[PDB]
Amino acid sequence: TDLRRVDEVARSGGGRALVCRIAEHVQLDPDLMSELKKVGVVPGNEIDIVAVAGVNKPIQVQGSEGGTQLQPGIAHAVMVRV
Amino acid sequence: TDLRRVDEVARSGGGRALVCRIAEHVQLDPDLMSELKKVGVVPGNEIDIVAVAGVNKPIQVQGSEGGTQLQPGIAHAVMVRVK
Amino acid sequence: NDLIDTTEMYLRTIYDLEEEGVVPLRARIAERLEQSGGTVSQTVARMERDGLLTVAEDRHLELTKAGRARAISVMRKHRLAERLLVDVIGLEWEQVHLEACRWEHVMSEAVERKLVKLLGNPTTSPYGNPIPGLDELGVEPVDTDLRRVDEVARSGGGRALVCRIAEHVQLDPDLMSELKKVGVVPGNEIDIVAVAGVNKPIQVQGSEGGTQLQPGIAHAVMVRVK
Amino acid sequence: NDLIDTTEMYLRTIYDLEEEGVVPLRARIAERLEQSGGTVSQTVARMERDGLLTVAEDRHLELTKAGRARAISVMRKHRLAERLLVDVIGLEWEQVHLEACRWEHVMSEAVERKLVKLLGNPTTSPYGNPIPGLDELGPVDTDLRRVDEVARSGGGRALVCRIAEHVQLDPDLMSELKKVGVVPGNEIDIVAVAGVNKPIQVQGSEGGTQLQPGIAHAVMVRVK
Amino acid sequence: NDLIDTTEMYLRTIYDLEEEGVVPLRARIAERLEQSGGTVSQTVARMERDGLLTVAEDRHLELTKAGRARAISVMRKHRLAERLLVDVIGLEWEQVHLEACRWEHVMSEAVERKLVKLLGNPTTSPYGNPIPGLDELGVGDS
Amino acid sequence: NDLIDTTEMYLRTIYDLEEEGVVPLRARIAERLEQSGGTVSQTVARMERDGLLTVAEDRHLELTKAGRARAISVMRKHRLAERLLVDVIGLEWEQVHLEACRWEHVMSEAVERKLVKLLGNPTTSPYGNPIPGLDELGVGDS
DNA sequence: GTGACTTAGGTTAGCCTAACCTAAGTACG
DNA sequence: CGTACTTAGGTTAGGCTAACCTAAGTCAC
Ligand SMILES: [Co+2]
Ligand SMILES: [Co+2]
Ligand SMILES: [Co+2]
Ligand SMILES: [Co+2]
Ligand SMILES: [Co+2]
Ligand SMILES: [Co+2]
Ligand SMILES: [Co+2]
Ligand SMILES: [Co+2]
Repeated sequence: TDLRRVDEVARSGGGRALVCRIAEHVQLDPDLMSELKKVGVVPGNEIDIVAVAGVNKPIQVQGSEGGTQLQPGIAHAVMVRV
Repeated sequence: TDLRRVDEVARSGGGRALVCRIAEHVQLDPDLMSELKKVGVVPGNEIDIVAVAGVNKPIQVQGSEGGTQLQPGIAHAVMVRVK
Repeated sequence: NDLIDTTEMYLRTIYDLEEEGVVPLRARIAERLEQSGGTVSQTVARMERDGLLTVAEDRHLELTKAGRARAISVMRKHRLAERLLVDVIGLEWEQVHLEACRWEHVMSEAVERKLVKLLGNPTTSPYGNPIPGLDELGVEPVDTDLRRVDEVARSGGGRALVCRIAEHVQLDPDLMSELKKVGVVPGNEIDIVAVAGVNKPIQVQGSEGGTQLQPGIAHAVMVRVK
Repeated sequence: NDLIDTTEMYLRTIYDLEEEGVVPLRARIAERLEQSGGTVSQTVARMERDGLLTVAEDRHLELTKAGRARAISVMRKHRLAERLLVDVIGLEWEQVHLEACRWEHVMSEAVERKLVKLLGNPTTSPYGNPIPGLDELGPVDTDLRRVDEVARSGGGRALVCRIAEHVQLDPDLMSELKKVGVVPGNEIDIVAVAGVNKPIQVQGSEGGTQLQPGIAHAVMVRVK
Repeated sequence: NDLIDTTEMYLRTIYDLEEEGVVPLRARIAERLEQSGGTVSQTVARMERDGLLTVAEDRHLELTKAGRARAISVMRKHRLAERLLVDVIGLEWEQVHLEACRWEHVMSEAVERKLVKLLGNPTTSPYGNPIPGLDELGVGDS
Repeated sequence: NDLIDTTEMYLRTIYDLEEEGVVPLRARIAERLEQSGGTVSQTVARMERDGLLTVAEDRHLELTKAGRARAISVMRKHRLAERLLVDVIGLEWEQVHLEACRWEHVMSEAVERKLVKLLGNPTTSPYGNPIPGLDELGVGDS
C-alpha cells in the first residue's frame, strides 16, 4: 500500500524512488533482467523515474550505472518506495 | 438318486435301461451326438447296456436302430433308469 | 453397457450413421458408444490394420468390402433377432432392441437361415427398417419418396405416415414407450407441426396424443407425406 | 509414486540394474517402478521409436549412445543433488535419495557446473556410488565384491564402499543400516550362509541386522 | 473357441463337473476349456478374490453362495435356449448346444420369463438335463 | 515450455497476476503460459471441479481456500529456491527464476525447513518479493 | 514316472484421465 | 473491429485390468 508501481509514479510526474520488488512476470525475460542489473534497476538501489504523458507509453528510468526504457507492462510489474 | 451312469451299469453286469440325461460334456462333440441320435441313445428311448470287465474299457450299447461304442468318460456322462 | 463385440459394434454404428444420413466421424462413435476420442482412434486404427475401414480426406469413416459385408451380417442378425423377439417370444416393444444388440454378436448363419423360414422371409424389422444381406444368406421397394420428420417440419410440416424408427432412437427405451403410447409407430399417421430454423424441438400429434422430438430424434424418424 | 519424467526414470532404472549386475528385463522395470508389463513394453516401444534403447535376443534392454548419454546426465544430476542435500542443505541421510530422484529431472547443466565448483569436484555420491559424465559436463573398482557372494564364499570382515540406488528407495532400511553402522567407510562382519535366496546376517560397529538377497547383492564391500 | 464371458464359462464348467460327479480340479477346467494350467490358476484366483468360489484342502473348486446363484442363472438360460432352438427355431439336435453356449451369456431374465410361457413350463433341456433356478425368475408384471 | 505440473503453474500464474494488480482472466493465463484459450477454459473447469478455484460474474478467476494454500506453498518453494541459487549455488541473477520455476514443483517441505535455517530466515526472494506461508512450515523434529 | 500347480516373463484388446492442439464459431462493447 | 470465450473434432503420453500365451520349476504320490 505504501509501495507504488513505476508506471503510476511516471504518470504522476516522476520522482526518485527505492526499487523494492521485481514481479515474476519481469523475471521471465532474462535479456531484460540482465539490462535491469547492468543499469542498476535492482532491489535496494535508488532510480529516477522520468515523468510520462499518456497510456501505452514506454517509461524512462535512470539507474546508478545508466538509463533504460521499460514497456508499460514491465514498469507496472516493478514496485518502488517514493 | 435312482438314476445310474452307463459306465457303472456296464461294470455291474449290464442291463436294459431308459436314457434320461446326456451331460453337457457329451453335447460338445456334434459327431458323437449325431451317432447317439442315429442308433437311438436319446432321452426317453430304451437301450441295452452290454456287461464290461475292468476300467478304461469302451462300453458297448444297443439302441432301437443299432449299437455304438461309448468311451468311459462319455458312458460316465449318460444317466439311465434301469428297467 | 458392455458392447459384447467392440469391432462389430463400431462397424454397425458406422452403418447406423449412413442409414440416418449422418457423416460418420469418430466423434459420432464416441457419443453413441460413450468412449473417449483416444479409445475410438485406437480401436479404429486396429480395424484399419485389419482392413475393415479407412479414414477419408474430411476424416469421415468408410467401410471396406470386408467391413461392409461384416456390418451387413451383424445388422441382419440384429433385425432377425428383433422379429423373433416380437413375433414369436413376445418381448415388450420397448425392450427388443437392447436384447437384439447383444444377440446380433452370438447368432450363427445356421440359426439365421432357420429364422428366415420360421418368420416367413421378413423384409423389415418391427421398427420398419429393411433387413439387409438376405441374398448373401441364401422386389425391394424404392424408398426415395421417404422424408425425415425434421426436414418435413422445416418445410411447413403436415400429415405423414410413420415408416422407419432408426437404431439411434431405439437405444432410449423410455422414448420408445412414449412413442408407442401417443401412437408414433410404423403404420400410423402423424401430424407434424411446422418449426422455424434447425436445432428446435419438433411437435408431433399421434392418434392417442402428442409429444416433442429432439432434432437428432426427429432426423432419425422417416415418414411418407400425405 | 509420480516419476516426474517417465523416459528418464526408465533410462536410469536400466543404468541401476547394470551397476547392480542384474539382467535388465522389462519385468525388472515393472517391479521397481510398480507398473504393468503392458505399460513397460508400451513405454519401452516409444523409447525404441525415439531411438534411446533396443530389445536384445534374450529380451534384455540395451541403451543406445543417445540413451546411455541421457541416462548418464540424469545419474550425474541425481548424485550431485545428493551431495548438495547432504553437504550443504543438511537433509537427513535416509530422505536424500527420494528428494534427488525428483531433482534429477529439473536440474540444468548450468546448475551442475556451479554445484561441481561449490562441492569441490566430488567423484562419489554420499552412498559411495561414482558420479559419471563429469568429463561431458566440463580409480579401479574391480576388487569390490557383493555382500551375498562374500557370504556364499564363507563371509568374513569387509569395508562398506557402495549402497546401490535400489537399497536407497527404502528409507526405513537406510535408517536401520545407519543405526547398526552398515554405511560407506565403516567395517562390517558378514556371517556365512549356504545356497541362494537366503537372508544374510551382518554385524556392524553399533549392532547387527539381516539383509534380503536382493539388498545384500546391492551392497558392495572390500574384504580384509 | 471364444468363451464370450470367461467368469460365466468357469462357473458353468465347475457346475457341469459336479453334475457328472467328477472332482472339479483346475486341471479339469484346463482340459475342457483348452487353456494353460497357469491361465486357470490365475482366473480362479480373480474369481476367489471376487467371492465367486473357494479352493478346498484337497484342491477341488467350490462355488460360493454367490458363485452357485450365478452358475444356476447361466445354466437356466443355456437349457431354455436349447428348448427354443429345438422346439421352436428347429436347429439340428447336434448343433443346438454350441449355439446355446453363446446365447446363455446374452439372454436377459425378461426373455427367460417369455420363453417359460412360450415352451409351456419346461422342466428339462432337450437332452433331459433338469432346468435349475426356475423359481428365481418369477412372472414379472403378469 | 514444460510446466512440469499444469495445476501448480495455473495456481501460481493467478497468484502472480494478483501480486501485479492485474485482473486474472483465462486470457491472461493463455498469454503467459502460451496455451490456446480452449486449453485454459478446459484446465480451469478441471481445477473448478477439484475445488481449487471458482469463476466470478465479471469472469475473473478466484483461488478457493484450498487453491490459495497450494499456490502459497508453490510460491514459497519458488522464492526459497531462488535464494539458494543466488546466495549459495551462485547461479547468474538472470537465469535463477527459470531454474526456480522447475524446482518449485519437486521441493519437499522437509528441504524447505533446511533452506530457512541455511539462508538465515529469509523474508524476501533475491528480487524483493515477499516469501509467503513461512509460518505453515514449522520446525519438524527441531 | 505321472498328473496337478506354481513361477517367470511375456502379449493383446479394451478401456481410462490429463493436457495439449487447430479451426471456426458466438458474445459483447 | 477487437478481446474474451465457447464449440467441435482430434492427438499424445501414461496409466489401468482382464485374459490369454510359452516355458521351465516344483510338489505330493
Ligand atoms: Co434395433
Ligand atoms: Co450390439
Ligand atoms: Co540415490
Ligand atoms: Co527420478
Ligand atoms: Co447344452
Ligand atoms: Co458358454
Ligand atoms: Co521468480
Ligand atoms: Co513452474
